[PDB]
Amino acid sequence: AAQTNAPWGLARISSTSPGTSTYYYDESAGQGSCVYVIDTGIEASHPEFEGRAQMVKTYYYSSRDGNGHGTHCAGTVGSRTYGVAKKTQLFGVKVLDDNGSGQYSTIIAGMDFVASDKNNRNCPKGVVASLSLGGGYSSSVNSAAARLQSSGVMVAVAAGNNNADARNYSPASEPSVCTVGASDRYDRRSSFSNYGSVLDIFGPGTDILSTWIGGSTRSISGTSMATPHVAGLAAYLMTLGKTTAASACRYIADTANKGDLSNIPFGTVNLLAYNNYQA
Repeated sequence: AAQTNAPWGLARISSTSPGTSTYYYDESAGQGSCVYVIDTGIEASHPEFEGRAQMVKTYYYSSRDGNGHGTHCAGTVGSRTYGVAKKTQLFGVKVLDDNGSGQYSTIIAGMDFVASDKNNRNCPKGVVASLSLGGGYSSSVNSAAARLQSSGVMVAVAAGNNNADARNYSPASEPSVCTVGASDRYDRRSSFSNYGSVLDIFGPGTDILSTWIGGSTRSISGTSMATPHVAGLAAYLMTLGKTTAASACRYIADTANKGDLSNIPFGTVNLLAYNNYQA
């Protein structure tokens, strides 16, 4: 399938080169997979979600996304126009308040929630969790992310936006999950993206158009925007039967565009998420 005039990041994930604008993908589109977006919530009534999004948990007085960040990330995973996996099921877990903040104890509870809650959902092709969040190093946060991965969920986490080594941030620094850096439309490391040995992959993260609250859209930047490209890619590849939750990060790294990015520090992988779809 071909989507013309797609956001640049979707075009990038299905291309061997920068500078194109059509996204190419197998029409299965992540059907039968599920992606949990652990964030500020999802405005599930947005027409872009087509009834495929729902909130499953909040730790606050409402499940409404009063911020936009979680809606934007969910849109990059799975919205009809802005999403990688256009037929996946999206589940919102509101661990972040409407200012974008959350206590680590709430974030941990949300990860353990997903590890169990997947047993209440129909996801025959597999389960992914997208974590566009993080703070300073915490062994307990890393362990929660490790448990979620161990339970059979492909965990994708943002590297962080400190232009620093991700070893000092969590859950970015957990080895067993998929830590995602950000790139721009010219295949440069995004100026804010963290780096280091713990990164597994880069995805598009500068100037990413997606859904926003109030039934709207906007373009924003961050490793938060790169992470859902990888989460959606994993769901898409799992629906195709190409990989599994336990091996999807490694498979994405194995099949990535290699050596295409600039300003990658010595010792950080030069790997850009790629669906290897041949139309």
